[PDB]
Amino acid sequence: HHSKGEELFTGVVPILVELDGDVNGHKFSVSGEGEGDATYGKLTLKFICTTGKLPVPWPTLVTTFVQCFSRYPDHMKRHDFFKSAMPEGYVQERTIFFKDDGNYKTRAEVKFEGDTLVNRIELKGIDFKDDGNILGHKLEYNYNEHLVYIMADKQKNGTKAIFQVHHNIEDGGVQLADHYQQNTPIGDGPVLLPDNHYLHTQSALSKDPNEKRDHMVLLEFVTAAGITHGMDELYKEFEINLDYILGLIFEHNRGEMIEEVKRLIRSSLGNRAKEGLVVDFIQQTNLDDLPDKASIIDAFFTFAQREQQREAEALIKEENLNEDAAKRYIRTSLKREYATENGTELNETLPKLSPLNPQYKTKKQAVFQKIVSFIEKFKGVGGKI
Amino acid sequence: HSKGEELFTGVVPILVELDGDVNGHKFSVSGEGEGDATYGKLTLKFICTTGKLPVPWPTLVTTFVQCFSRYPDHMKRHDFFKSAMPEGYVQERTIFFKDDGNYKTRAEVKFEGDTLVNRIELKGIDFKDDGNILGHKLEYNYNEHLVYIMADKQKNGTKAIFQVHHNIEDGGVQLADHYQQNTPIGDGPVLLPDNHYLHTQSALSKDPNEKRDHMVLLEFVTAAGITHG
Repeated sequence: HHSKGEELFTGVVPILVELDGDVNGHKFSVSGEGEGDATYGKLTLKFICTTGKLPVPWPTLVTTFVQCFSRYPDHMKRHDFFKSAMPEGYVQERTIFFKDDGNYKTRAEVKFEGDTLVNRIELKGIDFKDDGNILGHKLEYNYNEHLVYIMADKQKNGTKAIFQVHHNIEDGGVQLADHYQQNTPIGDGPVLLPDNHYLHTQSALSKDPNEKRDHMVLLEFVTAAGITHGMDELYKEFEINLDYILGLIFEHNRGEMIEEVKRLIRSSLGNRAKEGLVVDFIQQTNLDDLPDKASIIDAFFTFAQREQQREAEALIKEENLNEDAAKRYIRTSLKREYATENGTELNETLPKLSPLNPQYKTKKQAVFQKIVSFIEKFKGVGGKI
Repeated sequence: HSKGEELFTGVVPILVELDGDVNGHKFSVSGEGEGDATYGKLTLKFICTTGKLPVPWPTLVTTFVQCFSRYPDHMKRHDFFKSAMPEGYVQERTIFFKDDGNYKTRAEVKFEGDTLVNRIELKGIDFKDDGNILGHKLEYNYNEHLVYIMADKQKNGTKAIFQVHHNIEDGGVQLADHYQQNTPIGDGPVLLPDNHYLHTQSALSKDPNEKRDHMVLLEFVTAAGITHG
């Protein structure tokens, strides 16, 4: 763990959201509840407008209605400010400029009140136009994905963020919402000050069909990334996580290695299918020989690559694939990181007979299904086949 | 889905020519390299042929070929960029630098023989002399961004709106809001997309043997935002 606050989010945590708002004098209240699971960057929240009709559209309020619930992958966990401020919490303030229209100004405390995470918000909006997209209710009931760019702010001992939301307008076009954001600790305890990075967020809006009131059901996933710049290759979160995990293998000096690989691989996402591969690697190499962090990485990819060839050679015989076609198809799939039933590359692998009757599926299906499984396991390993 | 798609199955060489005028400061830039739409990968080297580049290099990255985007199979229906090929498209932008001037750009993106060519006239006005642009205050670096694409039915093409964050050296951010239009040069049928975006990752560097003012760009562009058939 990087902070004591991090431990409070290892499981499912209940959430309350309370918002009082005022937009061009139209007052309103909103109550919200549900939960979040930071291991999966997941949020489920339901919001009711307790005062009747909401005078602004629901989507414009999503951002304002708990980033302590982002999924920081293991290799970046030292940059999770939001969790490190818990339980005392943090103050989150924002101005939100709707282009060609008014702005919201929001102040919130986000903190544990008991074993619940509470977000209490004051919202003042001004200078909105009556025929505008906000007060005129012209925004689609939907939501785009965004990158939330986060920078440290040493002076306030917390963070800044800047990002631009796209609210799709009904009948076409986009209404932009530039967010400026400040997050300051409530307490005086040690916090984690991040390097520049971002949060990748996805959100989906729905209606509860048994809810007579004005409301929004929200489902949202948030993953942190973008901690590294100047990359020679496409970001692949799971490749970076796997390197990191192997990192922990050099620095665990001196049977308990096999329980920590298992443990970290299992609460991480994306490399679950590589557990057996890494565990084999530990049980089959004198790790005291390999000197540093870069050399155990090279030792595992050389070994993962031998296993890659063995398992390709093995599947090819088990299903009696035409060798050349299979090796082309498999190579392409490894480079592209998925296998496709499209084209004719798959069909070219398929023989007239095979050793095993697929009982319940076609030949194509059986061969496809065994290869997708192989690709999942070895995506990223590299090497020749 | 489109006949233009067939032209992008392999490595395609690229030429980039730009003429630039920012606050009366003129400049030319030549660029070359390749694009593999299979991996969404671009490799490009840019040289200022006129001497010193009078704006920072990062500010020109977006201006310097989204037809090389990796569209996943279930999204190829939405790849306008390739569908307009080989006759190609016009790509127009305004890029608004916050608390500073704007660039306006007009470019033809098209095949010439076996080569994908991007030809750009760029004009910039109202820049501050000790602004982040003319004062060369921007980091030599780049952040990932999403590029939000929308159809434009009337102009038989697409629009895009997105915001680039240029890190100011020694603290803060200079934003750059991009408004973009893409229209086919040809009369042929093209593909009109449902809303989606392009995730764009860029790395900037220097060739150690080039003496001229220059930029090496390694970039990956992947389409996303739709998850069904």
